[PDB]
Amino acid sequence: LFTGVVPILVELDGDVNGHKFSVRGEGEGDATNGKLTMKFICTTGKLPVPWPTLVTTLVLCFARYPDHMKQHDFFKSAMPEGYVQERTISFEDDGYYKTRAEVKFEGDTLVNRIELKGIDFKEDGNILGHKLEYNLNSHNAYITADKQKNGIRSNFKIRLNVEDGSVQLADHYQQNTPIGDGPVLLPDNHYLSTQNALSKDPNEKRDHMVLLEFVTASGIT
Repeated sequence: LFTGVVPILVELDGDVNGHKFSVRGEGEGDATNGKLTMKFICTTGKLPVPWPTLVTTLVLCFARYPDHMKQHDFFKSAMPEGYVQERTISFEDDGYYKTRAEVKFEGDTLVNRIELKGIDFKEDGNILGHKLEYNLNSHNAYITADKQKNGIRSNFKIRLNVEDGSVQLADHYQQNTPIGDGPVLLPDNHYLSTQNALSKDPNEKRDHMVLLEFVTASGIT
């Protein structure tokens, strides 16, 4: 199921300050190397928010988990029925992102269907005003188990590059719960390291983003 290359489909429907938009992405994932190759397309015209603010929202089941940490891989253990990924993202001196996604297998394709909602964003801010650089700094995240909520939690921050040279933080509050509320693997505390590369397709005329992502788990010998 995750031994070789798995095709990926991402569907995002959301709106920020009432500005509706949709994003569709296609690609493939390689969990053996924690590698992800995707191409996202804004199917409603121009994206009202910068692409770097949607990378974390747009599939941790493809993260590289070494053998000694296979007993702590919640994302793969919930497959193929899948899990739910809820997030509350708070942007520094700006609005909030509220997302809910379902990551499961629909046939031979790993599907991530998301619903986003941004509340009370400044129309002249860095988000709605498109003042961020086309980059995403590397970051780590602490993963902990939630025996009471029958899932896992994760709180981490992202450093976004502003075009004026400054740095804007985005506090992420993540919660994952298996689809169906069935028996869940409770992992020990560990870390997830991410590396992202954002580029453009020289033949694509629509608003899009090409992404090369590398996710690796660590913290348990």
